Amino acid sequence: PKKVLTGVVVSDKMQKTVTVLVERQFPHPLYGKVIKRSKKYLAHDPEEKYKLGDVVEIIESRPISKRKRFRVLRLVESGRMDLVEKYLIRRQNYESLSK
Amino acid sequence: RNLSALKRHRQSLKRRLRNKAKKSAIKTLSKKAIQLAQEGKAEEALKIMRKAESLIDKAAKGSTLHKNAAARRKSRLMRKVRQLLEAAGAPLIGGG
Amino acid sequence: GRYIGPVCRLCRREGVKLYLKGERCYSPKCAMERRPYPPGQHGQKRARRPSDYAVRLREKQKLRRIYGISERQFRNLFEEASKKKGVTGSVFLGLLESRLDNVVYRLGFAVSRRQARQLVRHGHITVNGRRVDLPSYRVRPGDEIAVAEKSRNLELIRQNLEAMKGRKVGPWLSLDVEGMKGKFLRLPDREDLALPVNEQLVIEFYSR
Amino acid sequence: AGXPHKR
Amino acid sequence: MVKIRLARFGSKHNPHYRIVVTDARRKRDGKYIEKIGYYDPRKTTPDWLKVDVERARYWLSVGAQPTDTARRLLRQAGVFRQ
RNA sequence: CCGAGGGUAGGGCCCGUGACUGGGGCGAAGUCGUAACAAGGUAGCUGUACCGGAAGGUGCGGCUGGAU
RNA sequence: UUGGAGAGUUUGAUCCUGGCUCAGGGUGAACGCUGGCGGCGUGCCUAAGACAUGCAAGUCGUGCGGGCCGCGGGUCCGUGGUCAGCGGCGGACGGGUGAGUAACGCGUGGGUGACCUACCCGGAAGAGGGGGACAACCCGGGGAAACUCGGGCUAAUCCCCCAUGUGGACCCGCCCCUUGGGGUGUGUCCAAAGGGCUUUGCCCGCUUCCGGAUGGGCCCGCGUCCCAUCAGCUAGUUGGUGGGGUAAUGGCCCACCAAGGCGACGACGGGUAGCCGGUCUGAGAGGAUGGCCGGCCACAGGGGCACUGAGACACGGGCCCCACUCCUACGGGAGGCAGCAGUUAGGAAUCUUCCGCAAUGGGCGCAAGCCUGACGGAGCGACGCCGCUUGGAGGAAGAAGCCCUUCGGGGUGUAAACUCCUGAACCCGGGACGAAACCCCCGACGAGGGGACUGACGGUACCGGGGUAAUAGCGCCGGCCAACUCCGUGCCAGCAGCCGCGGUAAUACGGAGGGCGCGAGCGUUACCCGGAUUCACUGGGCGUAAAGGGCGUGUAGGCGGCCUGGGGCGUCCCAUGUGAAAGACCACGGCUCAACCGUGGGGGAGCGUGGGAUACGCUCAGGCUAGACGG
Ligand code: SF4
Ligand SMILES: [Mg+2]
Ligand SMILES: [Mg+2]
Ligand SMILES: [Mg+2]
Ligand SMILES: [Mg+2]
Ligand SMILES: [Mg+2]
Ligand SMILES: [Mg+2]
Ligand SMILES: [Mg+2]
Ligand SMILES: [Mg+2]
Ligand SMILES: [Mg+2]
Ligand SMILES: [Mg+2]
Ligand SMILES: [Mg+2]
Ligand SMILES: [Mg+2]
Ligand SMILES: [Mg+2]
Ligand SMILES: [Mg+2]
Ligand SMILES: [Mg+2]
Ligand SMILES: [Mg+2]
Ligand SMILES: [Mg+2]
Ligand SMILES: [Mg+2]
Ligand SMILES: [Mg+2]
Ligand SMILES: [Mg+2]
Ligand SMILES: [Mg+2]
Ligand SMILES: [Mg+2]
Ligand SMILES: [Mg+2]
Ligand SMILES: [Mg+2]
Ligand SMILES: [Mg+2]
Ligand SMILES: [Mg+2]
Ligand SMILES: [Mg+2]
Ligand SMILES: [Mg+2]
Ligand SMILES: [Mg+2]
Ligand SMILES: [Mg+2]
Ligand SMILES: [Mg+2]
Ligand SMILES: [Mg+2]
Ligand SMILES: [Mg+2]
Ligand SMILES: [Mg+2]
Ligand SMILES: [Mg+2]
Ligand SMILES: [Mg+2]
Ligand SMILES: [Mg+2]
Ligand SMILES: [Mg+2]
Ligand SMILES: [Mg+2]
Ligand SMILES: [Mg+2]
Ligand SMILES: [Mg+2]
Ligand SMILES: [Mg+2]
Ligand SMILES: [Mg+2]
Ligand SMILES: [Mg+2]
Ligand SMILES: [Mg+2]
Ligand SMILES: [Mg+2]
Ligand SMILES: [Mg+2]
Ligand SMILES: [Mg+2]
Ligand SMILES: [Mg+2]
Ligand SMILES: [Mg+2]
Ligand SMILES: [Mg+2]
Ligand SMILES: [Mg+2]
Ligand SMILES: [Mg+2]
Ligand SMILES: [Mg+2]
Ligand SMILES: [Mg+2]
Ligand SMILES: [Mg+2]
Ligand SMILES: [Mg+2]
Ligand SMILES: [Mg+2]
Ligand SMILES: [Mg+2]
Ligand SMILES: [Mg+2]
Ligand SMILES: [Mg+2]
Ligand SMILES: [Mg+2]
Ligand SMILES: [Mg+2]
Ligand SMILES: [Mg+2]
Ligand SMILES: [Mg+2]
Ligand SMILES: [Mg+2]
Ligand SMILES: [Mg+2]
Ligand SMILES: [Mg+2]
Ligand SMILES: [Mg+2]
Ligand SMILES: [Mg+2]
Ligand SMILES: [Mg+2]
Ligand SMILES: [Mg+2]
Ligand SMILES: [Mg+2]
Ligand SMILES: [Mg+2]
Ligand SMILES: [Mg+2]
Ligand SMILES: [Mg+2]
Ligand SMILES: [Mg+2]
Ligand SMILES: [Mg+2]
Ligand SMILES: [Mg+2]
Ligand SMILES: [Mg+2]
Ligand SMILES: [Mg+2]
Ligand SMILES: [Mg+2]
Ligand SMILES: [Mg+2]
Ligand SMILES: [Mg+2]
Ligand SMILES: [Mg+2]
Ligand SMILES: [Mg+2]
Ligand SMILES: [Mg+2]
Ligand SMILES: [Mg+2]
Ligand SMILES: [Mg+2]
Ligand SMILES: [Mg+2]
Ligand SMILES: [Mg+2]
Ligand SMILES: [Mg+2]
Ligand SMILES: [Mg+2]
Ligand SMILES: [Mg+2]
Ligand SMILES: [Mg+2]
Ligand SMILES: [Mg+2]
Ligand SMILES: [Mg+2]
Ligand SMILES: [Mg+2]
Ligand SMILES: [Mg+2]
Ligand SMILES: [Mg+2]
Ligand SMILES: [Mg+2]
Ligand SMILES: [Mg+2]
Ligand SMILES: [Mg+2]
Ligand SMILES: [Mg+2]
Ligand SMILES: [Mg+2]
Ligand SMILES: [Mg+2]
Ligand SMILES: [Mg+2]
Ligand SMILES: [Mg+2]
Ligand SMILES: [Mg+2]
Ligand SMILES: [Mg+2]
Ligand SMILES: [Mg+2]
Ligand SMILES: [Mg+2]
Ligand SMILES: [Mg+2]
Ligand SMILES: [Mg+2]
Ligand SMILES: [Mg+2]
Ligand SMILES: [Mg+2]
Ligand SMILES: [Mg+2]
Ligand SMILES: [Mg+2]
Ligand SMILES: [Mg+2]
Ligand SMILES: [Mg+2]
Ligand SMILES: [Mg+2]
Ligand SMILES: [Mg+2]
Ligand SMILES: [Mg+2]
Ligand SMILES: [Mg+2]
Ligand SMILES: [Mg+2]
Ligand SMILES: [Mg+2]
Ligand SMILES: [Mg+2]
Ligand SMILES: [Mg+2]
Ligand SMILES: [Mg+2]
Ligand SMILES: [Mg+2]
Ligand SMILES: [Mg+2]
Ligand SMILES: [Mg+2]
Ligand SMILES: [Mg+2]
Ligand SMILES: [Mg+2]
Ligand SMILES: [Mg+2]
Ligand SMILES: [Mg+2]
Ligand SMILES: [Mg+2]
Ligand SMILES: [Mg+2]
Ligand SMILES: [Mg+2]
Ligand SMILES: [Mg+2]
Ligand SMILES: [Mg+2]
Ligand SMILES: [Mg+2]
Ligand SMILES: [Mg+2]
Ligand SMILES: [Mg+2]
Ligand SMILES: [Mg+2]
Ligand SMILES: [Mg+2]
Ligand SMILES: [Mg+2]
Ligand SMILES: [Mg+2]
Ligand SMILES: [Mg+2]
Ligand SMILES: [Mg+2]
Ligand SMILES: [Mg+2]
Ligand SMILES: [Mg+2]
Ligand SMILES: [Mg+2]
Ligand SMILES: [Mg+2]
Ligand SMILES: [Mg+2]
Ligand SMILES: [Mg+2]
Ligand SMILES: [Mg+2]
Ligand SMILES: [Mg+2]
Ligand SMILES: [Mg+2]
Repeated sequence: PKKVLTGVVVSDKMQKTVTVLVERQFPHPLYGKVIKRSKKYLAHDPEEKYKLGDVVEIIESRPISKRKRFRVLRLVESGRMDLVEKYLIRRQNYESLSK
Repeated sequence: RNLSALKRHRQSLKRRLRNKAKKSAIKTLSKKAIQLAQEGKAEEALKIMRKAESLIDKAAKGSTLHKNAAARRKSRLMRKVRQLLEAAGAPLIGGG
Repeated sequence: GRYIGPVCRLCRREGVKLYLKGERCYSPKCAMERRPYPPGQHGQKRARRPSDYAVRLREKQKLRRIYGISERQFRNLFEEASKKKGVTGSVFLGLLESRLDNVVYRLGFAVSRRQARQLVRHGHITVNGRRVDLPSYRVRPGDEIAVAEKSRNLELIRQNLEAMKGRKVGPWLSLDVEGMKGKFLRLPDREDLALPVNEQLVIEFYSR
Repeated sequence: AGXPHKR
Repeated sequence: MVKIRLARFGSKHNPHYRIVVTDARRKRDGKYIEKIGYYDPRKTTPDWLKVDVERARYWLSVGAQPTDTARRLLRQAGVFRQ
C-alpha cells in the first residue's frame, strides 16, 4: 500500500506545493524511552487549496518533481498555527547557535 | 590476438548508418509537417504527417525505435499538428 | 599421539592406583603399593597444602590419564556433554566410556586400554560385523563388538578371553566368551561405574 | 606553468 | 529461460545435488527460485532421489526447461506419466 | 552547445620538513638554596597583581581543607 | 528459565576508590624451536603497483556465396571436410577484484494508473508479389610490419517498397474505471524468411498480437560509523509552465516565470568504510567484525564517450585524451592478468607457468558435436580443524650413567636392558562409487519399453595376501599458576605480563638433575570479545576518592494533579503475508569415526495487511481545587 502520512503545513510559499511536517514516535532501541522525530515532505497541492496550519494527509505517489514524491490526499484539521509557531520558533532559535 | 568481436564491430557500423538514416528522415519530415501545420497548409501538412507516421512505425520493425518510442513520437506529432491547424482551417484529408 | 610414556609415575603423582598396566597392577610389583609417593627427587618430602586450582587440575589429570586420551579429545568430549541435555557430569563419563578402545578393554579383550587401543588400532576388532580400527569410535546401544575372524586365533586374545571366563562385566554390557563377541547394551549411569574421580571437580575446572 | 611562475 | 537443473552441494568427492528451478543465467550453486527435490548420485542412502512431481510439473507447464540429466531424474520419478 | 582534460590567475584545508626557539616527560648516587608536610619554625591554600637566581615573596580579597 | 567464578599490584597494617596486569576463547595470520601420515578446509589482509609466455568465448554448412582439398563421374553435380567472408545467436552470463561510494548503495517492508524483458511456455492470426546493396573473388598502388585504399562481379533468414490486417500503434470523440487502467467508433500507420528431410505432410526456423514465467529499471517509509576544535549550506539551487529526452516517473536536460529548498531530530564540511545473510566473543544485553560461501552494489591502467543491441555506456568490444611500456627495417605500429597459472616490486607473509571436460553447469547447434582456466580434480604450504602413528604385555626392593645426600641413603624408574605378542610404513594381487542420459532401437522423433558408448581424479581409494618395533618436540616450575633441588654467577651477566628478581648460600639470572603442562606440535608477536558493573539499557556514579554549572532569568526540549466522555497514535492480543539458500540449533543418516557432508524438524524479532482490547501514556472535549498564580 502507498504509504499515508499525516502532518501540518509549514510552508505555502511555493507554486502548487506545500511543505508537510510529519512527526512519528518510537521507543529508543537501547534506552527504551519513547522519543519524537519529525520530517518535512514536499507535497503536491495542484489546486493550491491548502494553506498554513492545515493538518493534512499525504499519500506516496509517482514523482512530480525531484524531491516531490507525495500528493496531498485530504484535509484533516485547519488553523493549527500553534504547531507552525513551534516549527518557526525552532528554526528561529538557530540564529542563536552560530559563531 | 583476434576475435569475432572484429566482425560484430563491423556489423555495428552497418546498422549504425542504417539507424541514423531512418531517424534523420523521421526528424526531417516531422519538422516539415509541423512547419506546414503552423502555416496550415492544412492538407499538405497531413499528407506529410502520414509519411512521418509511416516511417516511424517502419523503424519500430527493427532495432531503430522501440514500440513505445514510436508511439511517443507519433503521439506528439499529431498532438502538435491539430493545435496548430486549430489556428487555421479545416484538415480536409486524413489522419484524425 | 597418546601419552606413550612411563605409566607408574602417573599413579604415584595422582595419589591413587590407576590400572594402566595389566596384571602387574594386581601384583606386589605394583609401584603404587611399593612407593605410593609422587615421582622425582622431592616425592618423599612433606606435601604442602594444595590450592583449589591444584585440586581440580589433579582430578582432571586423573580422569584423563585413566582413559589415556589427549587433552584435545578430552575437552571436545567435555564440551559436547556441556551442550547436550541433562547433567553434564554423567554424560561426559558416558561418552568417555562409549569410546571403542575403552569398550574393548571393558569387555576384557585386552588387559589395558593402552593394549585395547593397539587391538583396535591394528584392526583386530570389528563393530556390527564391520572392521573398525578407530580407537575413538563412539559405540552406540545395540552395537555388537567382536574379535576379527582373521584374528580370533591369536595367543594374546585367547589368554585374555581365557582369563575373562572368570570375571563378570558391567550391567550396561554383555559378553560371550566362546564366540569372542560382545554387546553394548546401554549408556552407563553414574552409579554404574565407580571411578576414583569426582566429576564435578572436573566440571568446575573448566568453569574457570 | 606558462610562462614563468610565482610559485 | 528459466530452467530445472542440479545445483551440486555436498563436499569434495561426495556429490549431492538439489533438483532446482533457477534462471539459466544464474550461477550453478547460486540463488534458485524453488527447490523441487534432491538427488544423491552415489546411491549412499535408501532414497537417493526425490521429486515433488506436483511442483516439477507446474514449472514444467509454465515453460521451465530441464537439463538432459535432470530430465531423466524427473522421468525416473514419473513426472511424464500420461 | 556541452565536453575529458590542458593552461592562466587567485583562494581554502591537510601532511612532511626548517636555522633557531618554548616548555614537557624520563633518566642509582651532580650544583644552589629549604617553599610544602609539625604552629614545618612567617598557619596553609587561593584568584589576581607586581617583583625576585630558584623554589618563592608581597599586596588586595576569599577559604578552613588552620594549629592552639 | 541449561545461564553469571575470579586473582596480582597503592599501606606498617585496614576499608574504599581507582587505574594497570593476568588466567579464557577467537584468526585468511606471521615469527622462533621442532616436524611422521591422512582427510576436509584454506592461503597477497601490503602496491586497484608493474607485468614476459600460453590459456580463460565461441558456435551454426539444417540461413548464403566462394577459394582450397580430397571422394563418386561429366571441367558438370553431389559429397566430405577446411579456410576466412556475409548472416544468425552468444559474447551484457559465467570468472576477478574492493579502488570508489556514508548513497535509496545496502538491509527491511512496500509503490509502479509511470515501465522493460532475448531464448522458454500457452492461446490467436499469418507468411502473398517485386526490387537492391556489400564482402568473399577478380584488377591496381603502399608497407619491415600492423596492414589499408581504390575500381569492377554476386547470394542469402542480409536491406527496401507494394499487398493482406487476427491484431497492434497514434490523434480526437463518448463508456467504465480512476494518475498514463480496460473499452469502443471514424480517419492514419505497421508484418514476415526462409532452410532440411522420409513429401496433398511433418520437423527446425519467420511474422504481428494477448497472456504467463523469469530477469530487470524506477520510486517511497524505516535502519545504516567518527569529528561540532566542521554551524550554517544552496542558482538547476527549491517549486511552477512549456518542451526535449527515455522502456518509464523526475531539474534527468533546456527556455521562461516564481523565490524558494536544507539545517542542533546535526544541514554543509572533514575522516574512515563496499553493505548484508552471517562470523567471533558474551550469562544475556552488548561489543567487535564482514576473508572463504550466498545475496546486492561498484569498478576493469587513469578518465570521457557513445555505438551495436531484448539487455552494456560493455574486463579479454569500439572512439578520444593522459601516464607508462614495447617492437621497428627508424618510415612507422602495439599493449591493458582486479580471469587461470606465472614474473617482479612491496611486505612479517600468502600456492602449480598441473589434469580434464568424465561429472554438474553454460554458449551454439536438428543432431552428432565444438568451445568452456566456470567447474570437477590433482600439486605446494602443520595456515586451520579432525582422525592416526612413533608400539603392547611382561620385566629387580630396583643395572649402568647422571642428579641429590645428613654419606645411612634418595631420585630418574618398569623407565631401559631383556622376553614374548602385535605389525606404521613398505612388497604383491585384485580394484572401484562418482555414469546414464544426450544418442540409436520399437512404439508415434511423445508417454513407456529395451539397447549401446563414455572417468580427468586413478591402477587412486578400498578389499585381499604378505611385512619391518618403526619421528618427539616445545613451553614452563618466585606469587597470580600446576611444577625444586645442586652448582656457576655476585646490582655482573641477565630475567620480566603485572608485583618484582640479581649487591657471595638466588626454588625468579645461566646450566644440570628432577618436576609440571601440552604433544606434531609448543611457544612468541599483532589484533578482536571476555573478564571490565572500567560508557553501567540490563548494570555505575559526583560532601571529603575523578565528578554540581559562581548565581539568576528564560528559548527549544524532557516531564507533568483529581474526575467523565470521544478517538485509538503509542501499548497489548489474535489471525495473515514476508523473514531465500547456506550457517547456528535438535533428530536421523553417509564417508571405517571424526572434521566434513546429506535429509527432516523447530521457530522468533522487524515490517505489510485484516480484526479486536482501552487500563496506562497521547490527543480532543467537558467539569473540579489538593499544585501554581492572584485579591
Ligand atoms: S597400578 Fe600399580 S602398577 Fe599398574 S600402573 Fe598404577 S602403579 Fe604402575
Ligand atoms: Mg537535415
Ligand atoms: Mg523495436
Ligand atoms: Mg572443536
Ligand atoms: Mg591378519
Ligand atoms: Mg569460560
Ligand atoms: Mg581427495
Ligand atoms: Mg542475473
Ligand atoms: Mg565551456
Ligand atoms: Mg568544464
Ligand atoms: Mg578544469
Ligand atoms: Mg588537453
Ligand atoms: Mg594553494
Ligand atoms: Mg629544545
Ligand atoms: Mg659534587
Ligand atoms: Mg622549611
Ligand atoms: Mg622558615
Ligand atoms: Mg612559613
Ligand atoms: Mg611560607
Ligand atoms: Mg597571593
Ligand atoms: Mg618584596
Ligand atoms: Mg592575606
Ligand atoms: Mg566568598
Ligand atoms: Mg581558627
Ligand atoms: Mg573470570
Ligand atoms: Mg582483587
Ligand atoms: Mg607495589
Ligand atoms: Mg597512597
Ligand atoms: Mg609494600
Ligand atoms: Mg598511615
Ligand atoms: Mg611501620
Ligand atoms: Mg585494596
Ligand atoms: Mg577498578
Ligand atoms: Mg583492582
Ligand atoms: Mg588471549
Ligand atoms: Mg611455524
Ligand atoms: Mg580440500
Ligand atoms: Mg589439501
Ligand atoms: Mg600482488
Ligand atoms: Mg580482513
Ligand atoms: Mg587487497
Ligand atoms: Mg609505487
Ligand atoms: Mg613498478
Ligand atoms: Mg585450451
Ligand atoms: Mg541467413
Ligand atoms: Mg566459417
Ligand atoms: Mg559477474
Ligand atoms: Mg575463484
Ligand atoms: Mg584469486
Ligand atoms: Mg570470490
Ligand atoms: Mg570498496
Ligand atoms: Mg562524507
Ligand atoms: Mg555528514
Ligand atoms: Mg539510504
Ligand atoms: Mg528501500
Ligand atoms: Mg528492496
Ligand atoms: Mg541479442
Ligand atoms: Mg529456442
Ligand atoms: Mg534478388
Ligand atoms: Mg542485383
Ligand atoms: Mg571493395
Ligand atoms: Mg604502406
Ligand atoms: Mg594489397
Ligand atoms: Mg562498390
Ligand atoms: Mg464508437
Ligand atoms: Mg504494408
Ligand atoms: Mg513478404
Ligand atoms: Mg528510489
Ligand atoms: Mg535515511
Ligand atoms: Mg512535464
Ligand atoms: Mg539537476
Ligand atoms: Mg533555465
Ligand atoms: Mg528566475
Ligand atoms: Mg529530522
Ligand atoms: Mg578516502
Ligand atoms: Mg581496507
Ligand atoms: Mg573502500
Ligand atoms: Mg559483558
Ligand atoms: Mg554462544
Ligand atoms: Mg559493520
Ligand atoms: Mg565478501
Ligand atoms: Mg577462493
Ligand atoms: Mg561474498
Ligand atoms: Mg572508471
Ligand atoms: Mg593493474
Ligand atoms: Mg581505459
Ligand atoms: Mg576506466
Ligand atoms: Mg539499438
Ligand atoms: Mg557498468
Ligand atoms: Mg565484453
Ligand atoms: Mg569500454
Ligand atoms: Mg584482462
Ligand atoms: Mg584507431
Ligand atoms: Mg621510410
Ligand atoms: Mg607510428
Ligand atoms: Mg604518420
Ligand atoms: Mg595510425
Ligand atoms: Mg590503442
Ligand atoms: Mg585499446
Ligand atoms: Mg593472476
Ligand atoms: Mg604469484
Ligand atoms: Mg617477493
Ligand atoms: Mg622483499
Ligand atoms: Mg587453490
Ligand atoms: Mg563438460
Ligand atoms: Mg545449472
Ligand atoms: Mg554439458
Ligand atoms: Mg540446444
Ligand atoms: Mg579455445
Ligand atoms: Mg586446461
Ligand atoms: Mg579449482
Ligand atoms: Mg602458506
Ligand atoms: Mg596436514
Ligand atoms: Mg611397556
Ligand atoms: Mg632401595
Ligand atoms: Mg629405586
Ligand atoms: Mg641407578
Ligand atoms: Mg641408585
Ligand atoms: Mg562408474
Ligand atoms: Mg547435447
Ligand atoms: Mg519408427
Ligand atoms: Mg597396486
Ligand atoms: Mg594389510
Ligand atoms: Mg597378517
Ligand atoms: Mg606373521
Ligand atoms: Mg622399542
Ligand atoms: Mg605454559
Ligand atoms: Mg614460593
Ligand atoms: Mg595457566
Ligand atoms: Mg605451584
Ligand atoms: Mg664486589
Ligand atoms: Mg661476570
Ligand atoms: Mg625472572
Ligand atoms: Mg603474558
Ligand atoms: Mg659464591
Ligand atoms: Mg648459590
Ligand atoms: Mg643473601
Ligand atoms: Mg632455581
Ligand atoms: Mg619465572
Ligand atoms: Mg633456573
Ligand atoms: Mg592433530
Ligand atoms: Mg601457533
Ligand atoms: Mg569467561
Ligand atoms: Mg561492557
Ligand atoms: Mg580488554
Ligand atoms: Mg577504560
Ligand atoms: Mg576508565
Ligand atoms: Mg543506568
Ligand atoms: Mg564508580
Ligand atoms: Mg553551587
Ligand atoms: Mg563561567
Ligand atoms: Mg516549555
Ligand atoms: Mg507532554
Ligand atoms: Mg497524567
Ligand atoms: Mg492504536
Ligand atoms: Mg535461512
Ligand atoms: Mg532443541
Ligand atoms: Mg529466529
Ligand atoms: Mg506485524
Ligand atoms: Mg488497522
